[PDB]
Amino acid sequence: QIILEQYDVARKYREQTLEQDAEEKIARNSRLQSEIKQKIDLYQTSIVSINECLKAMQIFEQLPVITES
Amino acid sequence: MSKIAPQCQNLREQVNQLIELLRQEPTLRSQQDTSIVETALGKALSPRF
Amino acid sequence: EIVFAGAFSAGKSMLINALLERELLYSAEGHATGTECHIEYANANEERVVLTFLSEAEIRQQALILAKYLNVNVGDLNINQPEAVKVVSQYCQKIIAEEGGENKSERAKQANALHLLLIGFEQNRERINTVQNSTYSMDQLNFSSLAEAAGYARRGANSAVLKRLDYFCNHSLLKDGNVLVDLPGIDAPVKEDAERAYRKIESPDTSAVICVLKPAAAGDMSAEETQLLERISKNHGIRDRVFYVFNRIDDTWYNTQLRQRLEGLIQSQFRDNSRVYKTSGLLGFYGSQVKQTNSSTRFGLDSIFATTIKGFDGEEETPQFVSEFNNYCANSGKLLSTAFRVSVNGYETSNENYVRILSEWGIPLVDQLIHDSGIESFRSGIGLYL
Amino acid sequence: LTLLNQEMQNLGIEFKKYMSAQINDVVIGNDREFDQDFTKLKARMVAR
Amino acid sequence: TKALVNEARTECDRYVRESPRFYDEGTFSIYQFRQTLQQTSQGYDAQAIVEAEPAIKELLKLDFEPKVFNTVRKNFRQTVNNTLKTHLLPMAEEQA
Amino acid sequence: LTLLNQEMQNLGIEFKKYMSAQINDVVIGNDREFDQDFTKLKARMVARLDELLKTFSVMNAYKRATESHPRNSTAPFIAVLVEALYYLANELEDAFIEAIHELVKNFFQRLGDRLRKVDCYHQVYRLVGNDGGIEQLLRRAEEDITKALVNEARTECDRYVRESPRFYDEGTFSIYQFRQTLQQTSQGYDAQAIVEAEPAIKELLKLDFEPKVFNTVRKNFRQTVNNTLKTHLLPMAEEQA
Amino acid sequence: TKALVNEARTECDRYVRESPRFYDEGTFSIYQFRQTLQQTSQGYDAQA
Amino acid sequence: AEEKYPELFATLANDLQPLCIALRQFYLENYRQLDSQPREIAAMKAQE
Repeated sequence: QIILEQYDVARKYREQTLEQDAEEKIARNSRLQSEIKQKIDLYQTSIVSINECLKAMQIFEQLPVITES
Repeated sequence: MSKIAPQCQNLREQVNQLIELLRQEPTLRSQQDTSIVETALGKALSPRF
Repeated sequence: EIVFAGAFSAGKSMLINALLERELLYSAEGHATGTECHIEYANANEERVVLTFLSEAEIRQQALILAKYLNVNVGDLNINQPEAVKVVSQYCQKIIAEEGGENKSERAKQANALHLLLIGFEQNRERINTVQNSTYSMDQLNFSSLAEAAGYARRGANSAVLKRLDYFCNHSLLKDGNVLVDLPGIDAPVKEDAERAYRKIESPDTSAVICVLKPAAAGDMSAEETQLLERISKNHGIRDRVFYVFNRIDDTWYNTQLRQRLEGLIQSQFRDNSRVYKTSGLLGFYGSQVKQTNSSTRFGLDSIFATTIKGFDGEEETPQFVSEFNNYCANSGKLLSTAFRVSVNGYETSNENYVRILSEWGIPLVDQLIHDSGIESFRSGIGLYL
Repeated sequence: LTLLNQEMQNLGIEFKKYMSAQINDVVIGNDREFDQDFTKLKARMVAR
Repeated sequence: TKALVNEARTECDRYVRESPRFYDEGTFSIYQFRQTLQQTSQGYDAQAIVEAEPAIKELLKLDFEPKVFNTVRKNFRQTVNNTLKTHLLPMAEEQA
Repeated sequence: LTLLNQEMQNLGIEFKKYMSAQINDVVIGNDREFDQDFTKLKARMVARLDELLKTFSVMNAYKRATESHPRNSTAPFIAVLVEALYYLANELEDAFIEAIHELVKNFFQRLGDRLRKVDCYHQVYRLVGNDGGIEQLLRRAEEDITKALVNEARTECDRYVRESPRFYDEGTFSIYQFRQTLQQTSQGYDAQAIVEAEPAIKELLKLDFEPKVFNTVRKNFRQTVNNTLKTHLLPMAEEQA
Repeated sequence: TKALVNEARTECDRYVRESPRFYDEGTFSIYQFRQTLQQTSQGYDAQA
Repeated sequence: AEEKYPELFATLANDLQPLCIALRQFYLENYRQLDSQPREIAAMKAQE
């Protein structure tokens, strides 16, 4: 009962680094998102070129990517 | 060849990029089946009957 | 501590040589019985190796076991007795001749193992202590280079009597402090060797484990491999620090059935695959070595594969690597999505076909071949993990 | 502030106790309405 | 609700299985069709089969009544109690 | 345009037919992988029962009894049997749940792998720039079926605690054997004396439990799994169509 | 007060121990459950 | 010249699509999972 009594003290003690931790986490998430975004654009260019190749002579459509949101 | 076309000059490299992306992703190597596509590509380029 | 474990002849030593781009260890079938290997970092001026020989007691033990299996009627003092050593050596030679070759039969392999054990004990008797294990360096053994010591240990008898080998060389992979420990094949004839390897992998000091798996060439999993996998999964300390490598993947590039078998097996068993890898240690290592050659040496045939290219009747035997390179260009099709337009001629020899292909294309084809081997991916993954 | 925290913990304990008491009252059969509903269930099934 | 409906559907499908009480010869034999077939049922109309309705009704009574009685009197109470006590308690803990 | 509409209708019909064929192949037993998984399930269950029972210890049951009653340092000798029953049932239920999870996930992964090859599902992406809702519905049904099966297993396993008459066979082990220990033989409150009776109670638990587990595993679980699959997937396939 | 409450708690916990007077067969045998179990208790309810 | 030669490209594409499907699904799942998290520090601190 007592240990959980003093949660305020622990938060007061961790406020000195909470901000930095949050900023670092946000940066990490944005970095990974942009990385997989770049990979997606490369894949999209490849599939676009492939589909344009086979369109000239045959009817087929490999899966593209758009509005991933 | 009657139907020889210019568009698919670089189809080679597009397929290469797809296999490279598949290899790069570790978890997706469980589904790795690149070489059926490779054999189909081989019979696509310089076709033999 | 990175420990490589798996079935005998699974390519652990060859895979290690591929990681190091160096022919340090010996990929001898039927000869690596209980020889544990350790690789450590060392300055370019501090390249050195330390060799620990099997004690006379260990030699007598394995000789007794081999004689018991081979049903040769002799005493227990044979190794010390010169005439008894000669008798057992001739008996093993007769067994090998009857079987038609050392590698032809299990009994032939064990007879040759005993034969080379006794020959090495006689040759290295001065370097073998009665009970304790004798340790020596190059300066003690008058070795002028790491290559010379590797050749000395490559000999069947020396490997038969050598217990532990600790090489030291300059490599960026070892710079961080990584120690590469190659263990005897789990399915090795010696139960003591298998137990030693199992204890080493189970040892807490083992930081990482690399399991080399045969199914890439076998089409299925051996009983010993299944037992090792079960023991690994049961061991909590190391089950979270284990990486799997499928060597000899080149066999499945042209054989579709074995390939589908491998893919189904991997999907069925290993749910997680961030720690699994597929590689061809032979092709990667040999391509790395060939990258250092030029036309004056026929791209390594006169320098790298001179030993393996000299036939008995004067005909140039095709190196296994040349044969597999021609097969890679012809049927594997991993070249089939690149700018190269390799063409294999059936009216030419394998070695000459190789010469022509690399003369026309050069080192870029070798780089593509190495990328197909995929040693770099496994190396980078393990390095990033560490 | 600490008295507020104490009160929240006591509230949680009390809610857990009440839910356990209700469920066990149903289990034992002390919930008369549930018994009525269940006997209606059985009678309807047999009649159907 | 989903768990209980799945329980009920899974338990009820076993009734279709032919229990030996469905095979009691003395009450109703299945061969009684042949008498209708042998020139008594002059056509493809199933009107003749209507004569056997009471016997098959009694046979279905014998086969089914024990199944329903056993299931309702044995399992459903325990199933409901178990589902409630195993679902609500963790939810109460998470709420706390 | 009308040909496109025709094609969509035919696609829906084909998907329904394929799903029905797969489920009925599983039901009949023609799915060899599913048979392998189910026989592994049964063998694991029997092995777990045998191993757990042959390794049972009275002291563990007494420790469980002491845990169950914090406000007393001593537990009556009878509490050993009760805690033994409850421990057996609980561990068996946990094994059931984990194995059910394994089986369901493996089956669904196999179905997904083999479903992404046929032209019926392949043709969806050609005329539509997405997959529709196949993956979402498949995952939803996965979760629902797993919940239903774990509820089935938990409900069926709790009946084992009930004392069957095979637990009361006098000739094997009488419950009154405690009195001989009590009458000055157990000079203290320590349950060390009770350890002597462990083999007889082990055999009694064998007799009581083996028929229950054998009957349940060999009779109900196969039918329960088949019924859950055939009654959950078909409506989902209709909604997908 | 603390000493006396400890005394009382320590002395009272011995009552749970089964004395032989709890095992007298002539008054009540523990096997009387089996008659209820053998088809007399048609259910899992402890009403019997 | 006319019937068979186009067929090779058709079977090539048919065999190619599955891995592209897997790549697209995996990348989209990762993107949507990453976008699920909050972006503002004020709301982020509450999670910690």
